[PDB]
Amino acid sequence: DIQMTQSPSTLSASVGDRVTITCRASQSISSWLAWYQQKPGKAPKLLIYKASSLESGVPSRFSGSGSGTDFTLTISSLRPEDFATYYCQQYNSYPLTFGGGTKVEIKRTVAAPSVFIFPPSDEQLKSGTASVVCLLNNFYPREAKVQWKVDNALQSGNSQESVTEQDSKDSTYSLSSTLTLSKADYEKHKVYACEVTHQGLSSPVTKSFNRGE
Amino acid sequence: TCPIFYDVFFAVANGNELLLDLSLTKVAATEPERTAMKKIQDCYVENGLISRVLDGLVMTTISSSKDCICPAVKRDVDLFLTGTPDEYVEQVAQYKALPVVLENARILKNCVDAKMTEEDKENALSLLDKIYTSPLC
Amino acid sequence: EVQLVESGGGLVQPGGSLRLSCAASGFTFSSYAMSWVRQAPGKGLEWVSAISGRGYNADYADSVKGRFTISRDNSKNTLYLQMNSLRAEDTAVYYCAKLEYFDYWGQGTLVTVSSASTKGPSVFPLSTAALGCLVKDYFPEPVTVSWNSGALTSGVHTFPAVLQSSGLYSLSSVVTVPSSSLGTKTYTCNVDHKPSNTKVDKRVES
Ligand SMILES: [Ca+2]
Repeated sequence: DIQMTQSPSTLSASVGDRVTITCRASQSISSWLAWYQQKPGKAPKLLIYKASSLESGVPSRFSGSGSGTDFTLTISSLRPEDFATYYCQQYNSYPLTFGGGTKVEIKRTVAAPSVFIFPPSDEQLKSGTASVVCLLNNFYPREAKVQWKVDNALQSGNSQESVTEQDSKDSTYSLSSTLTLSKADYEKHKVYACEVTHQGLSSPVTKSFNRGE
Repeated sequence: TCPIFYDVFFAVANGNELLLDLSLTKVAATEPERTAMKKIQDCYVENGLISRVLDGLVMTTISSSKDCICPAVKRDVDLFLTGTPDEYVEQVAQYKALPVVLENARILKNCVDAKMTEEDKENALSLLDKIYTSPLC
Repeated sequence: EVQLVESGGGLVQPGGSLRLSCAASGFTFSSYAMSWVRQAPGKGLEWVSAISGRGYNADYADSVKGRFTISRDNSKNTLYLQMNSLRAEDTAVYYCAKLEYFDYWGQGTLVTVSSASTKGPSVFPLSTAALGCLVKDYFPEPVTVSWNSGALTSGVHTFPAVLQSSGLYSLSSVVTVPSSSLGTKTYTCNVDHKPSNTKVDKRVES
């Protein structure tokens, strides 16, 4: 089994910038490596085969280089179309194996999130479950910490989070964190808060409420 | 010395069609060239593991001979394809003359002669000509 | 052209079976090895299986060995993948692909493995203010959420759904609006779940 280590998994760039994605094999694969581009909701498209050979139709700003255990995909002058996820794949031997992927994202200025918090509705409480959700609206970069506290008891293992992809208007992300409890456990604590730490904020923002509002 | 040839031969001899399809893609073989190499592979598969092992012994003792991409190896392959059964086996005998090896030599050579047309024989050589004149070789 | 068209995907329970098909055209099918590649929600590509030109040999990913059987009908130019003893882990888009480095892919076919039956969602409500609806306990994907029958698209964010430990999905949709338009104007979300034939309108207010 040949492992393919792709690096970095994430990078943000601008139009015009050069972009270099490295990919490395745990053992030699001669020149038997291919590169793909994938956009949201679509099948991958082949860019390079045989380490450096350009597939027909692919623009020449894409190039590949490498042999043995170390391979590189360089984009010379990044266009808007080129923001995508990129994958390497060895075909030296079976099983055929892919790299983890590299997401190329749109670079923009740092932006702090607008934090909101939503108490669980009186309708949901009557069904017997309580979901408290914490919104982080319009921020950059994606790296962001979101702690939950119930009467200052730091929570873990009872909340999941979802993040949008970069917005088409302003290249920002939005995140939601959703604390889920039973109705019984919900009504045994008063104060609920979400603490958001992020690069764009100098101090960590807290946002809270008391059951009863 | 000429790694791409020995990878294709190993892919033919080992008898795994999937691993041969991989080799044939690597050397940009045409559909008629693919067909001709798969018919050679069928002879190794039909004549069992020892056909690989004893033909591997043959290809090994040629490649490490005084004579040695080696012209002795090139010559062995052309005889296997285009020469007569007696021509191929007498040539193998000058490199290694164990009764079991010459027995295996004739069994394979009869198989490919029965199984391949002249078109297939020509295509295997045209695919070999690409491999021999490649810069990798 | 070279067209590859998958079919046979859908919903399955864990332990159950599925047969995927891929009708190929535009090239001599029998000369080339075909593979199946898959992709779980928000994860990378993963090679699952391959089969040789005439079908005398096949290989599989370790996770799938013994469960899956790849095969082909060279007279009908069709590739198959019998998937047995399916697992939550196998939930993915499955593509058929030509060759060993994938010059041509199909458009995929989605396979979802869950204990759950198809079920419509419960929708609960939630300088510049924010409001939303929490779309809960539905299966399968997808749900689509518009606001005020499509009239409010500005500043709307609908989140990728999270698979909960119940086996049922859950997401939220939020929109930001000006603080002083709260009591005056109506903010309603339209939650369509086309798998269950369920539509839900939900008014939201302070
Ligand atoms: Ca020979």
